Amino acid sequence: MKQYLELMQKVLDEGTQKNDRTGTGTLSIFGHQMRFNLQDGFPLVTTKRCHLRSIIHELLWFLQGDTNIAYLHENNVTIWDEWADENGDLGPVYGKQWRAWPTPDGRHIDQITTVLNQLKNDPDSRRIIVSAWNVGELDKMALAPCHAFFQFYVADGKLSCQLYQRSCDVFLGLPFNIASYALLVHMMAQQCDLEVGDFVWTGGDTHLYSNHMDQTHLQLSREPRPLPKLIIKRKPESIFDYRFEDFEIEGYDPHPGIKAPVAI
Amino acid sequence: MKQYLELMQKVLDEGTQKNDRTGTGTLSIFGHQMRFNLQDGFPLVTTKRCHLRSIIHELLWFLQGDTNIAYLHENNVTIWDEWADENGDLGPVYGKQWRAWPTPDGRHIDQITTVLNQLKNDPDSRRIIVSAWNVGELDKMALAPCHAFFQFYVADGKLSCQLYQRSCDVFLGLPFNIASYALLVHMMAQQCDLEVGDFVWTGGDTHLYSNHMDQTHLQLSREPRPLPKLIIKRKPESIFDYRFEDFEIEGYDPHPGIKAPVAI
Ligand SMILES: Cc1nc2ccc3ccc(CNc4ccc5c(c4)CN([C@@H](CCC(=O)O)C(=O)O)C5=O)cc3c2c(=O)[nH]1
Ligand SMILES: Cc1nc2ccc3ccc(CNc4ccc5c(c4)CN([C@@H](CCC(=O)O)C(=O)O)C5=O)cc3c2c(=O)[nH]1
Ligand SMILES: Nc1nc2c(ncn2[C@H]2C[C@H](O)[C@@H](COP(=O)(O)O)O2)c(=O)[nH]1
Ligand SMILES: Nc1nc2c(ncn2[C@H]2C[C@H](O)[C@@H](COP(=O)(O)O)O2)c(=O)[nH]1
Repeated sequence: MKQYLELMQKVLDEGTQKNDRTGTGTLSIFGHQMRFNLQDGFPLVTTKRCHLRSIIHELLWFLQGDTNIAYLHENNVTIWDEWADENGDLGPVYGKQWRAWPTPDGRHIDQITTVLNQLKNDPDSRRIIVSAWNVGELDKMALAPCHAFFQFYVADGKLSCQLYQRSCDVFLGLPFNIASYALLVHMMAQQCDLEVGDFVWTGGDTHLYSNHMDQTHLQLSREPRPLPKLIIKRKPESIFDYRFEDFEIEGYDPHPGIKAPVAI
Repeated sequence: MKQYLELMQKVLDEGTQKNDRTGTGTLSIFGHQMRFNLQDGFPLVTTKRCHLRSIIHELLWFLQGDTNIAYLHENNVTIWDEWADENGDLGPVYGKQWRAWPTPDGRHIDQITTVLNQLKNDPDSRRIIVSAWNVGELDKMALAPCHAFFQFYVADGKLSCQLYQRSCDVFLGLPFNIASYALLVHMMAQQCDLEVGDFVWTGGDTHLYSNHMDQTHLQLSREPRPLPKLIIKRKPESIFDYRFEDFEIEGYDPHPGIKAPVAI
C-alpha cells in the first residue's frame, strides 16, 4: 500500500545498522507515523498476498482473552508456536491484559468492555485507551507487547484508533498489525453504531532484518493495487461473538506472496 | 518554535469541534507527530514566555516519586492545586508510577532506574519504556496520565525519546511537556554518557479549548526567536540528584506571555 512501501524505503534510506538480540542485525529508524482512512478501503497490503484468515483468528484469540496457542494451532496460525512453553502458554500476553488486567489487589479490569461502554456512553472521552503494557507482569510474558497501547476517538459519528508500536518487524509483522487493528475498528464501530474514521499507526523501533533485503527490494518494485473492501456479514450481539465466517474481503487481488525467514 | 506553531495552525485548519468533560468545547485533531533535534537548541517556546523554573520543579517532583503538591507549592507551581485533595494528595499520578508501579505480587518496579540500567547495558533494546498508564490504579488518580508512555532509543551515541500523549491542551500545557521531556533527555544522556538526539512527540486528542482562539491567533502572529541553550554545571551521582541550580538556560529572549484560562 502507498504508506507501507514509503516506510519500507525510508527504512532502507535512513535506517541505522543495529545488532539486535537475535544477533541478525536490523536496519532501523525511530518514530514514524502513518494514517489510514478506513473509508478508502481495507488496509490489506496488495504488494504481497496476505491471508485475512490468520489475521482474523489472532484478533478473535485476543478478544477472548486467550494466551494459549492451541486455538491458533487448530486454525493453522503458527507464528506464536516458538514462544509458547510445552503446555502452549505465552504468559499474560495481549489477550490477558485486554480482558483481565490484574489489579495489585485481586480484581481484574476488562479493558474492551470499558472501551465499549465509553464509546456508547461517553464518545468524547479523551481516555478511551487499551494498554497491554502491564509493567508488573512483563517478566511472565514470553514476549513483551509489540503493539502495546491503543486509543479510540470519535469525531462526528466516526471511530478512529491510534496504535503505539514499540517494536516493528516491517516486512513480516506490519502487514498483519495494520489489518488486525483496521478490523477491530470495524467491529468496534458496528457494535457502537459509528462510521469508520482513520487508523493511525505510530512506531517506536521500526526495522527491517538484514535478511529481508532481497524480499524488500522485490516488494518495492510491485505496483500497489486498489484496496479491498471488508464486509461484515452479520451483526453479532457482542464484540465477543464474532467468528471467522462473519468477514469477507471483496476486490483483493494481490501480487504473489513473498517468503522470508522469521528471526528467533 | 516552528513545530509548535505548525501544530496550532493544524488544529485550526483541520480540527473538528468536540464537546468535553469540562463543558468548555475544544477544537481537536487525532494523531500528530513532531520531532525536535535537541542538538539544535532547547525547545522552550519563544513566541510567548514560559518559566523554566516551574518546568524543572515539576520534573524534579516526578523524579522523586512525589504525588503531594507541598513541594510544588514551596516553589510556586500551582497548576496541580485544583486536582489535589485537602491533604494536597493527587493519588498515584506520574511520579509514583515512574518510581514504584505496584505489581500483582507485592513488588514495586522503579522504571526510571530500569531505563537507566537498560541505557548503560543494552542500549539497542527495543523495550526501554516508562508507562504512567496503570489501568489498575486509574480510579485512584486525581487525573489519568496525559503524557502516558515514553520510549528511549540510542543510535550513533545519541539518546532519542518518543512520548505518546493521550490528551493535549495545546495552548497551556504543551510548551511545558516539550521542555520537560527535553530536560529528562539531557539528564539521562548525561548519566549514561550519551549525546542528545531527538525528542519525538506523538499526540492522541490534540486540542485548543474554544476560549484560547484569540490567544492562539495572537501567538501565531509572532515570529519565533533562536532557541535557547541548556547548560548543566555539574554531573550528580544519580538522575535523582539534580538540583534546580545545576541548570542554566542561555539566550532566552521570548515574546511577552499571553494568559489563558485553565479548563477544569
Ligand atoms: C521476528 C518476528 N517475530 C514475531 C513473533 C511473534 C509474532 C506474532 C504475531 C505477529 C503478527 N500477527 C500475525 C498473525 C498471523 C501470521 C503472522 C503474524 C505471520 N504468519 C506467517 C507465518 C505464521 C504461520 O506460518 O502460521 C506467514 O507469512 O504465513 C501468520 O499466519 C508477528 C510476530 C512476529 C514478527 O512479525 N516478527
Ligand atoms: C485544561 C488543562 N488542565 C491541566 C491540568 C493539570 C496540568 C498539570 C500540568 C501541566 C503541564 N505542566 C506545567 C508545569 C508548570 C506550570 C504549568 C504547567 C502552568 N504554569 C502556569 C501557572 C498556572 C499555575 O501555576 O497555577 C503558567 O501560566 O506559567 C506552571 O507553573 C498541565 C496541566 C493542565 C493543562 O495544560 N490544561
Ligand atoms: N510488526 C510486528 N513485529 C513484531 C511483532 N511481534 C514481534 N515483532 C518483532 C519486533 C522485533 O523484530 C522482534 C521482537 O523483539 P523485541 O523487540 O526485542 O521484543 O519481533 C508484531 O506483532 N508485529
Ligand atoms: N498539554 C497538556 N495538556 C494537559 C496536561 N495535563 C492535562 N492536560 C489537559 C488535557 C485536557 O485538556 C485536560 C485533561 O483532561 P481529560 O483528557 O479529559 O482527562 O487537561 C499536560 O501535562 N499537558
